[PDB]
Amino acid sequence: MSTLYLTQPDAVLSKKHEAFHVALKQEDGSWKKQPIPAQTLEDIVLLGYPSITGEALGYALELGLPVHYLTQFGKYVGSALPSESRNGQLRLAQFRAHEDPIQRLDIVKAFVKGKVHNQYNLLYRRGQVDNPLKGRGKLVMRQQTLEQVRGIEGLAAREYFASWQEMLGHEWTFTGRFRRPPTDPVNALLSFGYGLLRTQVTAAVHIAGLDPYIGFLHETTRGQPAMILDLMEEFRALVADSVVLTVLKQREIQRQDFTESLGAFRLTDSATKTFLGAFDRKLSSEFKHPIFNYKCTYRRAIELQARLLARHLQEGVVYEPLVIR
Amino acid sequence: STLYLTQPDAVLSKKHEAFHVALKQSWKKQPIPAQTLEDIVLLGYPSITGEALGYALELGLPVHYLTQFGKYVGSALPSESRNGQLRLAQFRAHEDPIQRLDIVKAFVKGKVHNQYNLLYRRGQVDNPLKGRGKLVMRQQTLEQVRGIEGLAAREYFASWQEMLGHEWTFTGRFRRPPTDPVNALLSFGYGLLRTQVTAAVHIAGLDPYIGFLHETTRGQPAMILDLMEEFRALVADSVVLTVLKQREIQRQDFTFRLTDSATKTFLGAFDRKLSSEFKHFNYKCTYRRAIELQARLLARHLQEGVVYEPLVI
Amino acid sequence: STLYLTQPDAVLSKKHEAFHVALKQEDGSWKKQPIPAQTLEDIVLLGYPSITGEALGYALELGLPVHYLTQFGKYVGSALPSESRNGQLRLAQFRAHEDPIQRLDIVKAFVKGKVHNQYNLLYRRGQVPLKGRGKLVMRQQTLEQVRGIEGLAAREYFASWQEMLGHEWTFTGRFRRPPTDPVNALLSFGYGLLRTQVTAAVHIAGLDPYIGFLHETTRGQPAMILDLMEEFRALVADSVVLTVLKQREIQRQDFTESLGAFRLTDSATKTFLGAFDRKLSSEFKHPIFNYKCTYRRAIELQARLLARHLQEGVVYEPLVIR
Amino acid sequence: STLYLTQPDAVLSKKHEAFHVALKQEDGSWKKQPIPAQTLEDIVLLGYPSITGEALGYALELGLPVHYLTQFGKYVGSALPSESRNGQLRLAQFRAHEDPIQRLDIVKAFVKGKVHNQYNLLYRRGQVDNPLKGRGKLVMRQQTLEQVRGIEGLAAREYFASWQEMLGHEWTFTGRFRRPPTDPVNALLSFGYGLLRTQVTAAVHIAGLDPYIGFLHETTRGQPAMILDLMEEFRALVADSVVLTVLKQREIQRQDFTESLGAFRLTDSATKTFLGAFDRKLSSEFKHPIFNYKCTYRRAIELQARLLARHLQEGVVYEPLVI
Amino acid sequence: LYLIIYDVPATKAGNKRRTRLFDLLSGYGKWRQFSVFECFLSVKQFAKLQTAMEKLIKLDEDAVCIYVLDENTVQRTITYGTPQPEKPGSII
Amino acid sequence: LYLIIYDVPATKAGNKRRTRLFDLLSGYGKWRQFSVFECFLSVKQFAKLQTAMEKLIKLDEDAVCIYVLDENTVQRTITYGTPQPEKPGSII
DNA sequence: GAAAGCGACCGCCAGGGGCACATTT
DNA sequence: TTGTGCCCCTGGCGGTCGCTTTCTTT
Repeated sequence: MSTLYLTQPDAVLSKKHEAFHVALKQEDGSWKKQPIPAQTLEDIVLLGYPSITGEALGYALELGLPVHYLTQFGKYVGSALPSESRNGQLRLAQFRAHEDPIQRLDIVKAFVKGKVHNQYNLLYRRGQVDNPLKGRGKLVMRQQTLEQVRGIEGLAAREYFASWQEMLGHEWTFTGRFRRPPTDPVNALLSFGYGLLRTQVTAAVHIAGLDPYIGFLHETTRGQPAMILDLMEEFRALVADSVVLTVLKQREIQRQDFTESLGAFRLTDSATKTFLGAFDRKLSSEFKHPIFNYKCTYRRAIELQARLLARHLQEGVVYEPLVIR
Repeated sequence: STLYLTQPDAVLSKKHEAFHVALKQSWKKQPIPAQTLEDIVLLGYPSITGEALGYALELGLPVHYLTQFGKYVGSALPSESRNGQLRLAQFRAHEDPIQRLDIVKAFVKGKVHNQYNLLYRRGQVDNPLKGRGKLVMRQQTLEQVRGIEGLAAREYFASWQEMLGHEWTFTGRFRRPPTDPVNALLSFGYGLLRTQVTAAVHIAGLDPYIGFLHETTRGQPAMILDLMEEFRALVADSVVLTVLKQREIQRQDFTFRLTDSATKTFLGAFDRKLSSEFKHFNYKCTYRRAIELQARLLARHLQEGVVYEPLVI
Repeated sequence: STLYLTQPDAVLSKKHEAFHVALKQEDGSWKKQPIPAQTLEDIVLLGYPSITGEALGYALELGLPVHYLTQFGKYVGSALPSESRNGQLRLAQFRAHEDPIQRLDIVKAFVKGKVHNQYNLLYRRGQVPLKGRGKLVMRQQTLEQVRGIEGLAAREYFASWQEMLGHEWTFTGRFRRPPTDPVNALLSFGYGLLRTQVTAAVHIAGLDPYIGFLHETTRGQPAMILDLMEEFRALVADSVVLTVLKQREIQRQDFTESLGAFRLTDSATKTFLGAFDRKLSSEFKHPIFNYKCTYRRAIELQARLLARHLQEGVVYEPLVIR
Repeated sequence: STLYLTQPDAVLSKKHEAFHVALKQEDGSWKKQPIPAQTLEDIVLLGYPSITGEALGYALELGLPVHYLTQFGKYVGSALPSESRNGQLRLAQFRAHEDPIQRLDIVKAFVKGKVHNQYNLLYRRGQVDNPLKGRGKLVMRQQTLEQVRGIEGLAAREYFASWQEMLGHEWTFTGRFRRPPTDPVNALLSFGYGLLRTQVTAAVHIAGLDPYIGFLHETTRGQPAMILDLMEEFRALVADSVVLTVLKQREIQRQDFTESLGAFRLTDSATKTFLGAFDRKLSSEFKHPIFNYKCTYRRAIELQARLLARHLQEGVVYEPLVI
Repeated sequence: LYLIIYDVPATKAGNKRRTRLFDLLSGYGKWRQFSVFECFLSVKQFAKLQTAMEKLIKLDEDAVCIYVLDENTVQRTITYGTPQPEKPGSII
Repeated sequence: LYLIIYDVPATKAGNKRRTRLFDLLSGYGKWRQFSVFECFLSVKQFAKLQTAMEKLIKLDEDAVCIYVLDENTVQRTITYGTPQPEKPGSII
């Protein structure tokens, strides 16, 4: 629904009585203060830390326009979210069922039961003969402790990442994924994708009133949110992952990268503006919703899963996550 | 250890690995180093260089936008920050009557001792309560306590007849509808404090719509209405009596609305009061800041177990 | 679509592809107004207003006839667009007029199409004379009898009207040119500007107005219209006055000046024409289809049906209503 | 008996009961000429004058047509009244189309007129005075249609083949080729016959005839046969003559366009100066036979159409206008 | 209705075309606003206008726009100051 | 998809209404012609905008119409010197 | 008299230049 | 180096009032 993106790190977003005015030119004229409609937006994403007005944040939040903050590369740094919800009873459930392990299990065993099948039902489409995650899926439910499941999610992540070189091609090398900064060239791009997936997932939690910091998979003992990731996890294979090989196949094969100050293979300006296009294109894909015939864009799918989990925490709904073959 | 900006005539920047607060309309640069800070508070409506809004977010520091009066508009939060244990302890406490009750006693002690010290300020006759503060501590459940604040409220309000005179009537406290001029001035002030408290809450990370004393319903910002008690007698109930001696007379009140001219002189007393305090450990303070403090001390009462003794005079 | 115009001091000038009509209300008195061509289907001039000669050269190239009329609504004449080129048609229209064995078999239908509509209008408005007369036409053997029959049914139609009009007016005897009564003059109104929509339809079907079938053409009046106007004389010319007299223009109007004349006032023309377009802008469902053949179309449709009747030997089923 | 107005600047108006013309300018204080009713049963606004509606309203209440034309005579419209005796006129126009005696005795008139104007023309352009010598009465002594059309189509050939002698060298001629003209001369002729067509058409519309019902030219293909029947006795004198006149001081090869698709078109200049003669030629005719003096070709067309209206309505004679 | 919009420059070679197009649209429809005409017409009468347009406009410096509202999507239109859409028989 | 026009006099107390109506519609939609905006948007945006538009006009002196054009009717807006309507998200 | 062809006084359209402002159950 | 109005006056639109040349065409 008409998301906004800014990438010139010298601009200004001023306000005119109902709307925004962006300014770029930077003294080759009169700054080229071009108009922009604000009441039709749903979100704002910033990459270069552009100077925004102070009087405009308030208006963006009087409407429901969350502000985000990323870096040139695309790494996540923070966000300014709007008025929060009121169903604190929900959040109390989010927790009341967070410290009873016998429930936290039955929930994460769905989060992953709908995360490995979502990987295999992407590979089989890509053309992987076996790449056997179908087994890990069946071996989830057997498990009966969270420490017996986090290991499986990591193992499956590595089984899903070790099956990359044969999928990508001979051009780029993806031997493994590193926790340290983007040493691997292809891995500098998922931090973009997996970075600006939180842009659309750190607000769907704020729409259902879910407390971001209390989750079911990630131990909330490091200042890291738990719902923002735990929930962002299912959608790391299908909205922030299929984007990558969708664009790394038709587009940006190479010649649009750089390297400096650590090696640190980076991306390039004038290629981002194509990446973000790919992202808004993937978000606005319809996909017909394999539960009923919803036929809803992913952009909603997230905002839905949030409320479905909330109702699960209030109305005892069944948590049927997403899977597409 | 927080960086405030009370003037929209300022500019923030990142100049060579450290903050630079260009203030005085160009006039009064004064660089500041990082790694001592834990929070920033842009009180007015400044302009701020995005180059700084990264060096503060990739570091572990939020940025809270407000307005010169203290109303809460928005906050920029980082990805990595330790507010999880805080929320968790807060909930563990809401469902643990030990912590909840020993904290509710703090709020009630604060309220009643502030009321008594107000009637000492105005020196009513020195017969308002005389010992309500400790009686609460001598309780061991909630109902007992919750039944003491209302008794103290009637004792504290009915004593205003001799305090004010005949120029302004008063018998009790009536919320919406105000039903009288002074009850309406109260509602307005009692509420205007809600904004400073809402900010002070989001600054510390607490969840306003989940609290300890005021049970949560209709999205009642219980975490606000709790922190509001200890001030209901020290800011608003003092401001009203500070202007009801000189300026505001029955003229200014319709019928029970208020005229636009009073909605601006009331603030000449409100903000003015909010720019002064002594302490008590002597500490420079302005009533506005003490609210952020009490919130941080509550967060530390839940995280570190620090004692939370409320504010008194 | 159709455009009626009243004020006789209105110069109707022609601008690039429209007409500007000039009205005069007292401030300096040249107040003008644009008016679009390309959307009209015919013009009607009630008074005797002005026409810029170079404007006929525009209205006669889009199919817009210029029908001249009088304050009272008494038809006088018209100007028409490019003529028709179906001479082969106007030959049959004539050889069937001099073959009386054919002319009689046509007038029988022209009347069967009127008497049925009369009796059905009566049952439509509440009544029940004309039941056993539509059948005493096809059993004739000549024409003079048929003309006497039409006169009979008409002197019964105009004197059987009283039972439905009301006490407000009275109808006893009828004269054609002199407007003795108001209604007897509202007929001169309707009977005049029904030819406006007929005389153009015939022009479209390449028919000749002068060559007659029922009316004998040796009077100087077009004997094709005054035979075709008969079928709708009782539908649009009549049913409009009887539905504009239902709480409209009952009295308080119709100045009685010039004894022997019942002229309308203003504000009654501008309403009578609105009700007229109500009639010629509605649908009656026409047995052929569930919904078809707008009223104004029906006339052009009848004209082309008669053309086919004279070249393709088709039936000529007049328009019967229930 | 006909209120003509060839000037475009005139205005008619009713002065207390009767028409009143104001020629050549302003309604106020310039060039009045009053004229009554009681001889007026036809009003002809040749150009594009203005007229006050109060005049027509009068006219249309007594059977007075208003024929709007162009300053050249082209027909653009007619305002006809309700009461008009054009019924018997049409009935006779048809009763003659379906009675070969009338049709034939009228076709003989047209043929006689055309060939007579042709003979009197070839002596008018004194050539040798031996073109045909006597094809006129050869028609009248026949009693058929086919034997008259043969005479028409043979006199046409024996008449057009007598031209190259009379034009000379710079222009070639072999015969009459209708549209598309294979020659320049056929182009001028097919273009002049159309102007004569406009004038006739106007006459046929005033007279009240049905232009699409004819006597000689069979009515089919939507042909204005009643116009051609009246053209036949004017082509030789107004069109076939104007062409001869301009090709001896005026237009020469320089003008007519090249063979685009073979048809020889005219220039943007001659099409305006050609009327230099095609407007004076129809402003003439001092009536050779001492019958009368005052007349014009442009008006003789209206006349002949009315004389036919009378030949049918009133059993009058119809003599073609010769020389 | 068929809503027509023209916004042509203020140059004395375009003002000719703007006023000429105004005089045209005043022949097919009703003037609604300074640069908005409401033409209610069929296709026989719309081609006669589009052919009169393509022969008139310089689309390298002109600015035109058209909207095709059919009857049952005009009932929905809202107005505040000007009258309602109507295309009946006209009288004066 | 919605479409908005306005016609306002040049009174100093009315020109403010225009220069505020543009500064309003900018936040609520796009721009094609001088007195015209084309605003593709939802309904509650309308209940927030209409309630602002009724809220700043006197009817004795201003003119505005509101044309509603949902997808099927928008498709054909044949033009010659302008791009036709649409409304995506934007990258800068 | 009538059409179309120009060449200027005033009701609609916007960006640009300064200089009063700023608190809120 | 942060909005919200309230002036002038420079400026690309929008249409009417008032003025010299046209008129004739298979």
